[PDB]
Amino acid sequence: MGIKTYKPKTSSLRYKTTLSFDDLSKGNDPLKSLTKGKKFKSGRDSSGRISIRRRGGGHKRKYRLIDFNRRDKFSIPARVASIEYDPNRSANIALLVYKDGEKRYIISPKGIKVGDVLESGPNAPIKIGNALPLENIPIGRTVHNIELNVGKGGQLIRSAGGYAMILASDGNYVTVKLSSGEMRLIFKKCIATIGEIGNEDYANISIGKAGKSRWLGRRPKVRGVAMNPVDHPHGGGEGKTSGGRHPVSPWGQPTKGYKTRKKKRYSDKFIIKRRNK
Amino acid sequence: MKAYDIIVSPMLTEKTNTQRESINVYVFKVNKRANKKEVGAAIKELFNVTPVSCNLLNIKSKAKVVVSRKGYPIGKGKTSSWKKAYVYLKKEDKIDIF
Amino acid sequence: MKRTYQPSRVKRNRKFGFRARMKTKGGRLILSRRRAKGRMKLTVSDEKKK
RNA sequence: UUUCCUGGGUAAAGGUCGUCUUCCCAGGGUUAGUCGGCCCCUAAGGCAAAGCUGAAAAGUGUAGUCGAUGGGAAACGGGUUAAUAUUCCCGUACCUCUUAUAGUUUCGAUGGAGUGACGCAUGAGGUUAACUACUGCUAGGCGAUGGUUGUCCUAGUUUAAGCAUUAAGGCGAUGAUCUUAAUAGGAAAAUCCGUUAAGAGAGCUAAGAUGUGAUGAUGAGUGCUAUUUAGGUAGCAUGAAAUGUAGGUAGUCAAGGUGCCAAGAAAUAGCUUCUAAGGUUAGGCUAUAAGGGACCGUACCGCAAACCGACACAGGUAGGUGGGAUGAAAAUUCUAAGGCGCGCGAGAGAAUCCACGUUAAGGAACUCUGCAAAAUACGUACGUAACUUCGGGAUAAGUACGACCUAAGCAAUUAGGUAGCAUAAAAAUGGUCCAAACGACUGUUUACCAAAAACACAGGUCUCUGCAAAUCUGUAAAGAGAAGUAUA
RNA sequence: UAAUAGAGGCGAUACCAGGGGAAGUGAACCAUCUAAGUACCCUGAGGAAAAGAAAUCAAAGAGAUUCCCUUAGUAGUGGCGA
Repeated sequence: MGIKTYKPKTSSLRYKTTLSFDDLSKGNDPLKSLTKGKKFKSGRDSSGRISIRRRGGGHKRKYRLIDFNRRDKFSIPARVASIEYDPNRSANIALLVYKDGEKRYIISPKGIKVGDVLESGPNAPIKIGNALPLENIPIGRTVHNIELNVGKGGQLIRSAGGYAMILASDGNYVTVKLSSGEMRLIFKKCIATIGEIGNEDYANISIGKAGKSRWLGRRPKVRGVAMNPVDHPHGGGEGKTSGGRHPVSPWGQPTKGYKTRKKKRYSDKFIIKRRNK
Repeated sequence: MKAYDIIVSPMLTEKTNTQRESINVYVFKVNKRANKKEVGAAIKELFNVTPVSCNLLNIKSKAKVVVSRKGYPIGKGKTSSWKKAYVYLKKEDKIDIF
Repeated sequence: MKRTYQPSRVKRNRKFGFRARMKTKGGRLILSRRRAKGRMKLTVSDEKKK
């Protein structure tokens, strides 16, 4: 992968770095039969209010129909056609062309190249890119795109540069260390993809200026001490207060250390040891 | 609507007179519910001649200001709108009733 | 100075038209009230503007 | 929304007057298969049987249906009226269908597929209306005052859609159309599967140019008649005078080429194509002649006394045209076409009020403060520091040249000569330097006394969140988060 | 789907039944209380609606419901305050 830096010809370029797209089959337009135009979200809901703040108008982008659920294509080999840039997620997307003529997108793992043959199912070889139920993957491998309920698709780790570590297997369950670091039990019949996700320099980037942050669809963040007490519990800044109060969210919920996970959730059985600060 | 509820009355105006004299065009007041086809059919039935084409216009209502018995504006009255038809005949054809 | 009444027409008819009034409960109450008072103009659709 | 045109009128309205008017009264005026709609399509979004949730009203929400500021069959030039014209007329075309004929041969969905289908920046190049430079051809003049029958003066020298010919360039030979053989999609297919074996295959797109359109129209003018303010203006007739060279812009080729990351609408429409239930003149296709164009808008104002501001208001109002000279330029000044001379005037110039011009000597002594003015200003060369994140600072600072004629020179400039107080002679067009405080910076903010040291910002840390995630709106369902997944 | 029958909306800025249900105020503050089941909203009807032929009253022996007169500003109730 790589990082491309810029000479400081303006005061904004001094700390701008972007990725280098050398590990990408470039010059590419998405497959017309898999992408549809879409709005930009900006965080408003059906009622029309703002439910999530500070999300705004970035660059217009199309949506690429990914496939995290390769189950209905077991035993059928496919060919890697190209590795493409996806604006809707960090990771890159590989275009698989199946032997029966159907084409699909997947998350591009780390180290695959055009022309590779990929296979899914219990019988598939243990090779980067293959999707197999957790039964069949040997202890000690690194997988990604983990399915949580049979038939749902990959709902666990998916972002650029991530991977999960298989630790142990027992009964109906497999112990998996997730990228946040907790150890969680997974039902042994769900599928997963072998190998890490490529594009691991995605977060080594220094954005460089407020404009690019606006391109990424992120409106400005207004602190709480810049508010008035009607606006935010921290307001009242007659000469730079610090809130005069233990830190809280704009709705009074404590924020420095308060644990917001429900105390009696349904999945508590399947969490061995939570993540670490 | 019979061909008699279609054609209301002709128009005798300077413009229509010169047009009729020069390019053989006849102008009628027709009913607001007519259209090109039954205006042509009505012309045929009434004057036994088939028109090459017909053009229709919608003339809007002219507004007037109404003043009291003493006289000062108290509202806006209006004339009735109507529909005007230009009818084009063949150079040998004529309509005699005029 | 650009000011308070930039006069559109699609906005006028869509927001304040007769169908927009009938479309909900409060609009029908508006119509009943104006009928009772005997207004000469019930909605902005009496101004023939499309 | 009649304010448009014609005729008539001056209660009122017009900041005066009025025979006048956008004011009043009467009549007249808006003609479409090609323009804009309607219609067939979808985006944002609205509504919504079912389902789900709520004392009620209703709230969510799938199949569906609406919703342009977008995508979709088709026309241009000239003339005419007191007012309408890509609508009427003249001239010449185009697109859709209904019936019928003659050659026919696979047609038929609200279903499938292809196309439709798109970003920013940036050259360079091909052609070109407008526009001036010249030659010529035509029409008028030869000028109250020195010189002007010449290398004179002024003006015109125009003309579309469509059609036929060919084709600058670009994309193309790593494959664009096609020909089989196999077939794990969802109706099942001879299409798409573009997936895979061959191997036959280079054409496609395209501004523009010529001819036709066009012996037509237009036409500076010229000729009869009336009229006249003695100047032209009203009609009627007539009138190739280059479809010349060279330069050349804004468009267009171009949704091009080449780079870059922030990775750049949808469509069930249109176009093309595939078939099921079905059809085998039942059609579909290629022509050919016959005729069918729906319904609505069309006047007038539209940088303004007709829209929005209570007004005949120093304000605002999208887009396309944007002549000539100067110039890098849409800057500045002047000016052609065209449109106007702001809907109270006329005398007098006292003080004074507001806005400007110039000034002896001194040059901030004024004042809270160099506030305001003055000054600097352009092009081409010379020469540029401390400091620095090595990019800057920097147009640093400072200074020279600039007109006219002749000669050199591709130009920029060089030399000589001439003239003035002044030669970037008008207007437009940086004042600079040193030091300190705050904020890094470009930006944002109290519409209507605060534009800043405030907010935002890239960057940093802490902490929460394992996905029917945290969080938020609601009594809920539900939605956002997210068609995302701790590099979030 | 078919067959019929009945509903939809308006009126009456009135009356009636049911559901939801305030506050300006008074208590010389105010929170219980008051205003008040009033204003308003919503769903239903009618010519009236509602109620109605005792598993009732209440210490008299009466005999469905409803509306007037009295009991009576009494019995009670109330930060026993208003």
